[PDB]
Amino acid sequence: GSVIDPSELTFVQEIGSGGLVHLGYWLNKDKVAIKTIEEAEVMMKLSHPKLVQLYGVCLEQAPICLVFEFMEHGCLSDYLRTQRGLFAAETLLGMCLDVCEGMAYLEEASVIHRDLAARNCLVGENQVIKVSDFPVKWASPEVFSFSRYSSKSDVWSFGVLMWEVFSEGKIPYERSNSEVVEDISTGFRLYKPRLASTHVYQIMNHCWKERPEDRPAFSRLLRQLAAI
Ligand SMILES: Cc1cc(Nc2nn(C3CCOCC3)c(=O)c3cc(CN4CCN(C)CC4)ccc23)[nH]n1
Repeated sequence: GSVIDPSELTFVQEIGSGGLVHLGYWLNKDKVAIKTIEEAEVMMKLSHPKLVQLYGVCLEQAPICLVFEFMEHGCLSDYLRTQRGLFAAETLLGMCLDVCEGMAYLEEASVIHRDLAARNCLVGENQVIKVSDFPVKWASPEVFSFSRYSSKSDVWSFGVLMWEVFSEGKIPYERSNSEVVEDISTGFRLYKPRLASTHVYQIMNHCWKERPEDRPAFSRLLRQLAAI
């Protein structure tokens, strides 16, 4: 079921902190990411090729850990920055499309990410991007002011992620939390990255409408991104 026996796992090496994350092996054969600290039951039901898959929970261990799909190229944020200068626009679009497909699935499943950013996406084989772990610089106005989350607040975050992707891992509003709040509150928006076309930038700006009701749903964004 949802439970992985501790003897089925091998801890190989720490690969980073989220807390602690290890590269491991599952049944001595398969690479997995082991994340040590009923929501988990919901999480396992969330199966999509553009979502990092939760394979199971190891309960008979302290502290308990979660066993995930292993993504060999690490965080999208890191990968964009290290590979900066090597990206064609078409590849960057594909990365946004990947994320949008994962997010459309979550939207349809009534799951709000709440912290969508390039740092929370992972890079796999053939440069596939998957959404993981389902922060004012990614927050919509209604979130940072009133904690009003929805798939539409995730859409705002996705617009910022699009910007991260097309700017090859630049830090958005590279300003304090108070200053970003006051920038966004007054109508300021991230300027267009060089590699983003006029068309891509209008999609971005549609994600950044002040009102959640004026932002497109991920279902609509997916049609728009696929139509390019
Ligand atoms: C859940 C989950 C996490 C993963 N893999 C990796 N996660 N993280 C962080 C993800 C967020 O939590 C902290 C760990 C890394 O940092 C990382 C780093 C590498 C190695 N890099 C990339 C390839 N370069 C050539 C060398 C350096 C490989 C895999 C990963 N799969 N599933």
